[PDB]
Amino acid sequence: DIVMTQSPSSLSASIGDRVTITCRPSQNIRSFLNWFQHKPGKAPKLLIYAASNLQSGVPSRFSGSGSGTEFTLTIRSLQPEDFATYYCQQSYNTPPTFGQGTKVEIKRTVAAPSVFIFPPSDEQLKSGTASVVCLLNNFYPREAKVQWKVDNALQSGNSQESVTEQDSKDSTYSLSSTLTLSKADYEKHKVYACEVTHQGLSSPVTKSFNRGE
Amino acid sequence: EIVMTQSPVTLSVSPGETATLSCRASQSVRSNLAWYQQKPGQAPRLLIYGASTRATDIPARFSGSGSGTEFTLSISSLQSDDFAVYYCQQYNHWLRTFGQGTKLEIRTVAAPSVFIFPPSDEQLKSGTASVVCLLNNFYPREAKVQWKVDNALQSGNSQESVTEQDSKDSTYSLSSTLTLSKADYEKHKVYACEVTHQGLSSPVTKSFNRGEC
Amino acid sequence: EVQLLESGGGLVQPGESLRVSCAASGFTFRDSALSWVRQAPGKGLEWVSAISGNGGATYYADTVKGRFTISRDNSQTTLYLQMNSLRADDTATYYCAKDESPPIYNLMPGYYSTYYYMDVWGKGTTVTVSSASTKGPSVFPLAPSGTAALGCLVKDYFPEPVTVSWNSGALTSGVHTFPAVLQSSGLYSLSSVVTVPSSSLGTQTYICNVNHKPSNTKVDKRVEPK
Amino acid sequence: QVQLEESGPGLVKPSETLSLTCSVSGVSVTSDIYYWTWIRQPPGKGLEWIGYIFYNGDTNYNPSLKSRVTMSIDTSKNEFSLRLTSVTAADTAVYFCARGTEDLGYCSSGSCPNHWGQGTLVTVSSASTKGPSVFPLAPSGGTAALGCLVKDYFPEPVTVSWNGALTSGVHTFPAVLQSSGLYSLSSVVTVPSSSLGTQTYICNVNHKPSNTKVDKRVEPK
Amino acid sequence: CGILGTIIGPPQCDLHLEFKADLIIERRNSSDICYPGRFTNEEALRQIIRESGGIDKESMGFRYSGIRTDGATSACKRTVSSFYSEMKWLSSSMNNQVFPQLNQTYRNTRKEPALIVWGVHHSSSLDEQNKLYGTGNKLITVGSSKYQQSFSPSPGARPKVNGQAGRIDFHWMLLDPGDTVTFTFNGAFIAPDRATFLRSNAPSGIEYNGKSLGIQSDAQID
Repeated sequence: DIVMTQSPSSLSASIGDRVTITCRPSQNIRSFLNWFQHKPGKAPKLLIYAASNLQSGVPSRFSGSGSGTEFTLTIRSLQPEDFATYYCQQSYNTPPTFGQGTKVEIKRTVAAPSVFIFPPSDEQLKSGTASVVCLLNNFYPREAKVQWKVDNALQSGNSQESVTEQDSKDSTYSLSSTLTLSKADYEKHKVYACEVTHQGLSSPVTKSFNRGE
Repeated sequence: EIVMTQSPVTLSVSPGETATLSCRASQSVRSNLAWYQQKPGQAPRLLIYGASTRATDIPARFSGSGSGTEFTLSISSLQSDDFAVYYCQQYNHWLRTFGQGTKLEIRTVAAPSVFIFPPSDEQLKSGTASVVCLLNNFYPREAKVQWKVDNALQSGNSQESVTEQDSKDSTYSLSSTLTLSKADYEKHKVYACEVTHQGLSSPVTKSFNRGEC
Repeated sequence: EVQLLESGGGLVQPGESLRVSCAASGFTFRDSALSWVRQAPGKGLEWVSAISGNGGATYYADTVKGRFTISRDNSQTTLYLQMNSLRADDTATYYCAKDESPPIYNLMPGYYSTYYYMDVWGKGTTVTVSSASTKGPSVFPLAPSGTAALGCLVKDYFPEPVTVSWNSGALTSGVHTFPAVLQSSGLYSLSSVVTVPSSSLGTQTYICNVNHKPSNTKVDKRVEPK
Repeated sequence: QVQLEESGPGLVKPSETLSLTCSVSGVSVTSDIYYWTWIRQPPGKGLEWIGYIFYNGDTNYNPSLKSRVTMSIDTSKNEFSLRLTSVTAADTAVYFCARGTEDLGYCSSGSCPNHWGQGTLVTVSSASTKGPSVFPLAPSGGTAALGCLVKDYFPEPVTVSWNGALTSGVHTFPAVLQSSGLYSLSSVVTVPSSSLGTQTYICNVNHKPSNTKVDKRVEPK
Repeated sequence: CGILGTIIGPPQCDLHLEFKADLIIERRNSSDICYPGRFTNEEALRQIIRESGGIDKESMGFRYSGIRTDGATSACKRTVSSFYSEMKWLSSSMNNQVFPQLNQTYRNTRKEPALIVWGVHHSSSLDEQNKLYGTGNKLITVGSSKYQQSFSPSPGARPKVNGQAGRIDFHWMLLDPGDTVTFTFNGAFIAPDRATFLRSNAPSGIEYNGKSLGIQSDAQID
């Protein structure tokens, strides 16, 4: 019932930079405050206990400070593996409650995506559906625009995108876009193309294939 | 002669969760205290009067409490139509005063789509140049625009405004206008809007070169 | 039904006078109190004054302590507010609000109970105080250059408001008309935009329809890719 | 010093009962000083503490959930469990089990879970389970990319390995919800182009709710 | 200095081991302990100290035969790693060597009731208990004419504070004059070296400084 207000909700910082996250409980909680780190697909990890105590295996660049109604987690020189969502947690009265979290993203140099296009497999076409996939691999920053073209007509409404979370070693993103057509419409047209616009490409890059070659 | 201060200026609460508001008041006040729900484009509507006694035929999810100085307003089950602004008044000093106002929000982080518009030839003939930067359909509301003209940061010659939260998709949009004289506009080449927002891993710049397209 | 209707208001030069009426209709027998509350777009609410019975109020805020005077005409059931010596900050949407008190107070039915809360609010009348001088807008295209955005800039008009529609109201999806901003010249500027399929630019005409009733000006502006 | 593995259905229908189990390795669930906790996080929302249980019987559940939740410890199996009745879509979440150590000098009783499991997703839905179809992403200045497409499964998640042997350079993308209401994702890996003529790559796509294992091997069209 | 720390001597409380005071001021960030642990009946114990007048210390006279008594920790640094000033940390004298069943009796000679504090050590790991105190069952029993209780370590990891997963818990008693406290333990035991005597129970023999008020204040002194 104690409300934990964490700020900011999100931040981006370069490798080597000093990062600071604040937590303000809705009442004084003395030192009964913990900090958790949650990396994509891993178990949340207690980093700091009782406001300032570093947990085993946590690098000394992480430090917790404060008491009462204002607490700070500092990461003194950000590393790519520190990409995660961080939460404060009060242990002062029941129920334990958590801050809404702070997503820490890493700023790095621009990296152009590598682009790959995959035609639908023949096995799927027997199902009456054709999925065409475009892969944008290992790029930074997150914007990449993927335009589909079928015999040079721009498509809209018949594709979906998915983006990975930032990579824990090189801090890049990857993105898949899937163009879905009925098999009947797919065989009525010939040239299938994925066109990618991104800050790392001086002009857009197109990967394409010819149906039935 | 008796100031009212509400906290915070604006809060973001997911639909369904309870949203607690604050109405701190200098000097004692208990007998009379009224809460209001002023939806945009409408007149205020009475919710609670006195302190806890709610108005006639208003939902039971609107709760009121407080005494003397600190006053609270909690909305139990939140609905998407509760995007109104809330105020609190007081007795008496023979002079009732209102509160500052608390904006209530109701989604997934969304980066703005950014568009830049050169001045029209029609406008330039009248002697002025408005360059417009549009940040469309983003969430949360916090966003920053910077204008550069031949890479020089502009100060004092722009204005911006932001829409109410969109009922249809819970996003915001923002328009910024850079205003130059005709003579000044024709003296420079590169016009750029740089946008910072939580949904963007790096700030995004949209630009044009005057006299190119 | 306890609704009241506010009439009057408009544009006035600073230093002039203006009174706003409030037709108290419905359940109100008008032995109960009434109040005025003003709000400027971009600011919060602020209580202005109150009236009770006959001449029991005499209740004015410190901002208008020497300028505003509150009248009551129970024979025609209308509440008034003579706003004299108007200044620039007096520009607001003046609301006429009902006043209710706990039944323990208000001993004599007519006189003032010094503890009131407003229950039924009115539609409100907008009063603008400037040295402005009504002016219709210029309308400029924001030209589009899977999804495209296009729009119209409605610039250099006074006073508010303007209305914008697209394709005579046939285009609604994806339209955003922004709040106007006030420029240093004292004129307003606003933008209205719409997002549309890129593929529609070439087949489909987009026209923004702008209406500024204060100057009875009406503009349709076709927005073309360039 | 302890390992904590969560298990349970993955899909529960609305109004039915959600049951989860936590397999504990490295310590005994019969120890007087540890307590066992569940926490959850709805998609895109905050962490919510559910409760704790001690071997001696002392429990405490979040008041938001107390009238629907129970926990137990199974000493024979070295497990502890969560039971949540009358579920709705609000209970779709990643559920984490955790251990803490009673430490009243620094923490309220049962309030500092410091060894967590990685969490298991539970989806509350009336839709049925569906196993994925898995399709190859075949290779086209030194480096080639290949992968496998995992299309049309429900609910989440799938896991993908390449060969647990090929691991460097792997990207498994977050799933996308298609307009059909089913999920799809891709897993990719970068490898030497000089490798395409002679070495083996098999993506392994595994989906426990549909009890599916599908192997695709990848190569030039 | 935390107040309870005056009794058992962390490096913090080094100045104030034998303090004489009419008015005692606690402070907010003060830590009663160097090596993570907590006092049983803690709030009750302080209220005794606040009104004490201050405290006088005298040695309980304990001596040891075959044990490490010089136990030191990273937690009590003090030029070099150290322990509580007023206690001895008892260890096997050879790693993994099973610890001796020992007995101690101390009797309260003085007219004022003595204050006695002792420790139970909960080792970081089941291993560390073994390394420190040997292996097998560990039992500690404390006996006084009004007091008896038995303590056993419950070894495990706990969140790392001061760099230690392990904990030490302090239990205290008041001993009437002419009363024996008997200490019996096979290990995990932190032993009092000195007894604490209140100054407002003194016989006006010039130690005596009677009746203090203990306050909690954020303000300076004047």
